[PDB]
Amino acid sequence: KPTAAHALLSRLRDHGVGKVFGVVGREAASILFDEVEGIDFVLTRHEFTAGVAADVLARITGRPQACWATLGPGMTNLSTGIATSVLDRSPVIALAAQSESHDIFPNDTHQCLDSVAIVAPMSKYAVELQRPHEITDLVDSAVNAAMTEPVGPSFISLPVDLLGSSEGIDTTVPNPPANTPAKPVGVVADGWQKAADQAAALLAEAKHPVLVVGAAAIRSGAVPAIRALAERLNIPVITTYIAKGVLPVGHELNYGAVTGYMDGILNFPALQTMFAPVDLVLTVGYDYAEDLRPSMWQKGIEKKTVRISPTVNPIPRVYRPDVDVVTDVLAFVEHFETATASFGAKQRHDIEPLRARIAEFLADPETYEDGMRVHQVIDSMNTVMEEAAEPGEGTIVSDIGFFRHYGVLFARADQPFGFLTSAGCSSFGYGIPAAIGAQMARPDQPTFLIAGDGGFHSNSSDLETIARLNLPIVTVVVNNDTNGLIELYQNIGHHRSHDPAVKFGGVDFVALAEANGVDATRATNREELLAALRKGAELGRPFLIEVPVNYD
Amino acid sequence: KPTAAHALLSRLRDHGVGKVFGVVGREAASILFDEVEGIDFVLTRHEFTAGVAADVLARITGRPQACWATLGPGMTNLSTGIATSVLDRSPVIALAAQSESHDIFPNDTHQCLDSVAIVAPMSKYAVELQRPHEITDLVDSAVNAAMTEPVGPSFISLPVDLLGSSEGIDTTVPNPPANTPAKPVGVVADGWQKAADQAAALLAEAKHPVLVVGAAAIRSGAVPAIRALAERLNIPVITTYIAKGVLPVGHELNYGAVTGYMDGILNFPALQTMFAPVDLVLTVGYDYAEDLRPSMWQKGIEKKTVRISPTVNPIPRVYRPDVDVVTDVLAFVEHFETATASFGAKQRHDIEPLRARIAEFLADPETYEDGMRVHQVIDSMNTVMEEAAEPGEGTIVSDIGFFRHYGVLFARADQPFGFLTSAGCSSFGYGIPAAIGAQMARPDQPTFLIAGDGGFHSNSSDLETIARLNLPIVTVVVNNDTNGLIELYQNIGHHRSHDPAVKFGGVDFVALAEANGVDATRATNREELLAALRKGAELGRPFLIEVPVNYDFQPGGFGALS
Amino acid sequence: KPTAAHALLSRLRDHGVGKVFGVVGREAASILFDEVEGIDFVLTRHEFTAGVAADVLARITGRPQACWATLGPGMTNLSTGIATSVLDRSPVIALAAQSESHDIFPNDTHQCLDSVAIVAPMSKYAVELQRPHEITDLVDSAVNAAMTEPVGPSFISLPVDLLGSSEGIDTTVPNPPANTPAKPVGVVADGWQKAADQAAALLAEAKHPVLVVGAAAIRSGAVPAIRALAERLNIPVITTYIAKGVLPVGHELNYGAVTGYMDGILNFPALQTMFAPVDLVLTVGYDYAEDLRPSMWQKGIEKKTVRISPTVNPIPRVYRPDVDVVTDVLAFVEHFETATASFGAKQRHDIEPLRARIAEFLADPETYEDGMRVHQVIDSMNTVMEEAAEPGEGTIVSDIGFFRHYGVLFARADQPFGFLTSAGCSSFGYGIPAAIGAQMARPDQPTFLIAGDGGFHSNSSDLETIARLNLPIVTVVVNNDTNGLIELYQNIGHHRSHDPAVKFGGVDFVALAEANGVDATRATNREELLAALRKGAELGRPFLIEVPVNY
Ligand SMILES: CC1=NC(=N)C(C[n+]2c(/C(O)=C/COP(=O)([O-])O)sc(CCOP(=O)([O-])OP(=O)([O-])O)c2C)C=N1
Ligand SMILES: C/C(NCc1cnc(C)nc1N)=C(/S)CCOP(=O)([O-])OP(=O)([O-])O
Ligand SMILES: C/C(NCc1cnc(C)nc1N)=C(/S)CCOP(=O)([O-])OP(=O)([O-])O
Ligand SMILES: [K+]
Ligand SMILES: [K+]
Ligand SMILES: [K+]
Ligand SMILES: [K+]
Ligand SMILES: [Mg+2]
Ligand SMILES: [Mg+2]
Ligand SMILES: [Mg+2]
Repeated sequence: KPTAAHALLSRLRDHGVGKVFGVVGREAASILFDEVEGIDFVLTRHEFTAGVAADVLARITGRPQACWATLGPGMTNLSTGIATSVLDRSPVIALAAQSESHDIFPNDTHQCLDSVAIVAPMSKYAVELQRPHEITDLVDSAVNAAMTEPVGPSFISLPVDLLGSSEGIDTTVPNPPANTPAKPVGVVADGWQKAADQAAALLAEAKHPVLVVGAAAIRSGAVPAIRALAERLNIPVITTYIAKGVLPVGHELNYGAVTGYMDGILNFPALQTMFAPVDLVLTVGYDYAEDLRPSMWQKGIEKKTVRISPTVNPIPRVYRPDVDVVTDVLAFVEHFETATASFGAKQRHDIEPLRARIAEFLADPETYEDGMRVHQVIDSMNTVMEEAAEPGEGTIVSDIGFFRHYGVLFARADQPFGFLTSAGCSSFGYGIPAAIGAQMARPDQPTFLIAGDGGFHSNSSDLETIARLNLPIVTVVVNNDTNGLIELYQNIGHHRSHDPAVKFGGVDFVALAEANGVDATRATNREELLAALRKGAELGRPFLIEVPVNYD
Repeated sequence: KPTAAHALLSRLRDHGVGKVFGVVGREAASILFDEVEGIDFVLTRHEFTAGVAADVLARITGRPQACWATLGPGMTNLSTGIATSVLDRSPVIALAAQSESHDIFPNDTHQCLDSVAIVAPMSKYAVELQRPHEITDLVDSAVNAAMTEPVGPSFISLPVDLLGSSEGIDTTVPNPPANTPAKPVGVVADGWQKAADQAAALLAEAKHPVLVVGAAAIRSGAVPAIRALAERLNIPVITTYIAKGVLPVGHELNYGAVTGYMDGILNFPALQTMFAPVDLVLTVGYDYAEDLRPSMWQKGIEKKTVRISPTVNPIPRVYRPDVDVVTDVLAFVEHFETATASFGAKQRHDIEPLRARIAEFLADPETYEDGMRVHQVIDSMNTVMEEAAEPGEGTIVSDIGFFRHYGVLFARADQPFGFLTSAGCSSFGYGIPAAIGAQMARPDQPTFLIAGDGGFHSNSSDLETIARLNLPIVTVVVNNDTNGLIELYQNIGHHRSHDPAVKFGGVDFVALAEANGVDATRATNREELLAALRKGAELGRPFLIEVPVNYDFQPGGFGALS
Repeated sequence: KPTAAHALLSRLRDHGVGKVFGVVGREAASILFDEVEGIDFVLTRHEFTAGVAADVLARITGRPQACWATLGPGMTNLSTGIATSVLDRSPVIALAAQSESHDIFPNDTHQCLDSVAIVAPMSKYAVELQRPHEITDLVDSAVNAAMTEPVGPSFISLPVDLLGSSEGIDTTVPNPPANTPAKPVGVVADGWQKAADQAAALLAEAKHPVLVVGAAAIRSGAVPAIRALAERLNIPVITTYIAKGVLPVGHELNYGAVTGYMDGILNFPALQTMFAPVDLVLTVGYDYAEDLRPSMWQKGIEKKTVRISPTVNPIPRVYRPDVDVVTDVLAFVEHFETATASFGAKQRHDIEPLRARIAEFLADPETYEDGMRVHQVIDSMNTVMEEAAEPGEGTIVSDIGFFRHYGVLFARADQPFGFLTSAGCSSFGYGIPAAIGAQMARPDQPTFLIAGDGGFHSNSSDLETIARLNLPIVTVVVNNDTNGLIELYQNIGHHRSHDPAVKFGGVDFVALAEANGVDATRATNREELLAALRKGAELGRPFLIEVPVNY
């Protein structure tokens, strides 16, 4: 007879889930993962990889996705993936086994932790199964909470005995409709239209407005609408790390992404050039977790701000917008189009000096004795990505490190989520699972990953998963035998390094990749790198390129 | 001027701490780790490894140890190490950075999570620093809670601004005495002596008593006292996984360790042989977390039970002992020596058919077509360990998987904590950090690790750490391209496998180790394995050995797991 | 067929419980409270009263006691009594109903709150019943946690469907032995004997040591041992609010209790007189929650300190003893007796000028125009209590307010728990339920209560309960139409009053008492008060006396 395991998988399938990423433990006695046609288990080497792959797949598809761990340390390993989903915002259903219900004694029973208490603070919803037939409503409530802004993970703890139980389960009675939200449910304030009208009045008076676009605008399905608005009114579009590609590469209104590191990396007044003459900042789908902070746009002349979010402002200590529009982003844009229909095009401010500086970095022709420079690596990645991908396609993924901010400034993104990284959570090791999720979401598109040695090696074991699933991801590992960003922080705070806290010995990432069944090569200049990328891109198999780098 | 970072490291040093294991993030702006002489940072590739290394070092030394992570995902990664400490019982001080105090908005600020709320359920103590100078008393309170039975981790969250602040800090006034407990503080119930007297009366009357010894007895410093008692009264000693070695290898009262998997692995009524004629079970330092459950000794005739623990019974639903002695394990044995001084030695029961069956497995001379068998692997490890180690020295560490239970049955342990595994938490990937902790705790002794391909590869990146620290650990990876134990569970529950949930492709672990700077070789039979182990043991550098294995299990033989 | 309701009551009975204090809601459909012979329900008018009565009964008996509330607001009302138990230290088993298990949706289902999450932070143990038959082991684990130092409450949430279920319950198979601890379980540190030896060495060198005694010393059964030690070596005994009576009234070494307002109340340097020449402070059974803080004894010369407690020091930020002895209090004293066996008795420092002031103060013969003064009220209560009670018997209870300082400093206590108040939680309204608990614990002894109009009226409806149970409690309400202590706080912090935050209109507490079926009178001076107290003490029924006072 069908058990709660069957009813769980079947309800996930009802909500459109076709994959469950994870690592299975002794609960395999209760759940096989062949119970339901249409839903496949995806086995990873570590649970973090499973949680992050589900996060990224949910981000790109706009649909709830699922991950799985065993009791105790399975669940705690998965919780870094759950943390990724809560901070980076994605509708993930996270599932973990638990001790038999009558034997739940957290910190006393073997492998028994208080899973709900541990995960509740980092989730939208967290619950433990008590009566087997209720798993269907627990999945529904989990999905409901996951798909309400700000989107995030919902957790269900599954005692092994109840998971394997058929008590009260009757599969001859069909499930009620799932009614999965088409896009995230939003918070909406009374009088938001009047606030939007106030925003329109500010725009009317403004000389140099900008749209600062966050990922919430993408979730809302507002990219085309935002593009049509910006083009009609001649309003520049600036993005967070994660909203790169809301305008195509080369678009005249594509003013780029912001990172707090940009002035320092470029040795240039980048933030001033971007924001100094701006008098109106519309933060479209604003989220503080994306890490574009008010202090970053507060350059030069005094500015008015308009916040647009499907959430109430969680941070009035930090951000007090002149006008706060609490509503669905697309709803706002459509109302705003009507309000501003009679408006003509603004004159936009000049950022050519900044564009010139960025272009100069990307073109850097020097051959360095002590390894490549990251801007040269990314330029090479851009070139081959443009070659390999159809227009408006491809994904470049970045793990976490100093190099990541070069990715933010320099990496090509020709579509929404065309550049992927972790903005809210920023766990190192993020690259591999994100590339897995991205490649699975976009099976026919090229997927490049860039990762540093510190972050990459934290989670390198899932190279075998890439090989096993034959995901034709091309990986570039930029190696300096250091947690590099952290050495930068040591010098910022102390004016010196301390090697025991940051320095590694040598890892041969070419040999490492090959041990996992992934072909690899070392590249030490633009010529070797382009050659390696082009090879990887046409290989029909995963490929890894180790590149020695230095930071100056 | 010295900051809270200085005051924190200085207070850890006051408590005997000489190493902080971890991974540092942007809080490096507030803490360098050179502030205090005598305390060094030990950088790992993952925070899990840092937490487990501190746990194991704490277990072997009996002294509080320390680990470190950054905010958000640093702290969540560390949390698996914290769960290790809370379930396995070790006094670990876990420290993690947090967002600037004025900018703490969990799940809204970049990398900001509610660390205290996430860690509190899995720790003895969990706090966030609020006033820089108070870090000294927060460390003291952390150590206080960590060193009370049941021992476990204490957590301090450190907002980056406060960590790098000198506000209220004065290092010209010396710190008050640390007064670190030399052994864990324990719970003691009034009238425990009378309970111990009732236990003595039961022993007088018992025909075949046994001592079932757990790790808490070792922490109490009760190994010599327990051995003397057992030897005088001729009482057999049976152990949990990590209490192996409380009596030397070859001691006649060393009746071995219990695992629920033993009948199935041996294809033999092992638990029945061990327990059927026993009429009295004294669980000395009992802890349910170690996973030797009442149902495992409940074989054959009805037994009376005595529980001795420095804790109030947390599980009366499962274990209702006839006599409950809530006191320090050593205190009990010393009282019990007096109560039983005039007792005649007992006649111990026979377990020779079990001993013969175990010996038969270890000596298995067959050559299999599809890899070695794990019992042959452990036999080979035992031989070389005995050669490499001084008498009463050496450590064999086991990661998690089906092979771990072979370790429990078959692995040599000639001293307390001579066989190390994770009994309470059982996180796969445990092996590397535990071997790191063991080798550092026992710098002049051989340290062997056995791990399976599933668990080993979950946490294999820390091979580089072993290489970097030049810890001469000899690792054996038993490879069957599968999460083997989990395939067993599939078959127990469903009478068939499902490969997508358990099966891997090929990983070349010899090549993997070499990529990390660790010399390695492949061994496919006893001859090749002994040669590899002897090479590793004499190498003065880490060494890895990959061994192909297979299981072919009998799912019908594992009913004891119910 | 017997249900979880029967099994719950049976297990409480196994642990020696004979009363359940509470208010019953719709869970009455699942539990009647007549299932088990020997355990009776005591209905209160508010759940706070039920929790505090259980707290006080548990303190005096030394045995676990029990209270009951319904779901939602029943549980939140009970939580102030739970809070009383956790801070004041008493082994209480708190029980509350919950929504039907399948319908638990906190903050959505009618009356459904997340009771475990709400109560967990203020308890030793907190759990929700999930499988009916497990109630027995849940009760045992509740008692285990309640009876480990620091003793406190354990909470069990009881979904009403599971409470009325017989599933898996078989009362033909007798319960395993209860094994209720006879005194609290505590922790013991390795090397504590060596620590006690270091404490002995400090005592040998000390000119003027003192013993500061807390209630954990009483729970340990150490009162006779402490008295014998103090008498032999001539060491003064100072107590917390809660440990008054460890020495008899009149004993030469009975230096009494102290408060921060002692100097201001007496217009005398009382605290400096007590502590200035002291060179060694032994805090025997120390607990920060009793509110005798290190700052209290840190007067005059520098002092060495010895902490003795069956707990690890929770407050190293505040108290860093020179010697910390973590062990059972009785075990410590017995060891300390051996270590100090050959020591010569000490000289005591002169506190006679303080004793003379207190005696003069209490005898204050003036007849004031605008109501009595509180010292006169306490003095009168002391007189009639001495008359009414057998030697070493009687209880004086104090509610919370400015007047409570007078109870602490001056009220008669001729036995352990002879004077009761709330030192840890200090909820106003504490007086009535504490007097209920005291009188039930000591049915043949006089029980006097003093309460102010603010605190008394906050929980005055349980006068009806005192009447209904016919507990011959004598209540004195000191009335000044104000939350007086709070007006004092306004003046300390702001140098002025603000009446909207402190002042009341008139309440006739005599007519209030009589409306509840409690006879009452108004007393306006020593003569009228002494007469009212004597009448009440001999009435064989509850009596209430209103006294106009002024500060
Ligand atoms: C549930 C509850 N309990 C309370 N105690 C309070 C506040 N509150 C009081 C209190 O505790 C003050 C602090 O005392 P402490 O410094 O010793 O800690 S004392 C009081 C009425 C004092 O007035 P009274 O009873 O008429 O006596 P008196 O006028 O002060 O003598 C009130 C309101 C608020 N809620
Ligand atoms: C340790 C760390 N960050 C702190 C940290 C620690 N642990 C986790 C799980 N996540 C983070 N973000 C970084 S950014 C390492 C980056 O090193 P790298 O991947 O070699 O890149 P680079 O050297 O360019 O900075
Ligand atoms: C996945 C798993 N266990 C569940 C699990 C999941 N995730 C974690 C963090 N820990 C555990 N224990 C095991 S035992 C894998 C064992 O595979 P192996 O290391 O190759 O050993 P073997 O094949 O002998 O069973
Ligand atoms: K192309
Ligand atoms: K040897
Ligand atoms: K890992
Ligand atoms: K009398
Ligand atoms: Mg690097
Ligand atoms: Mg395997
Ligand atoms: Mg008043």
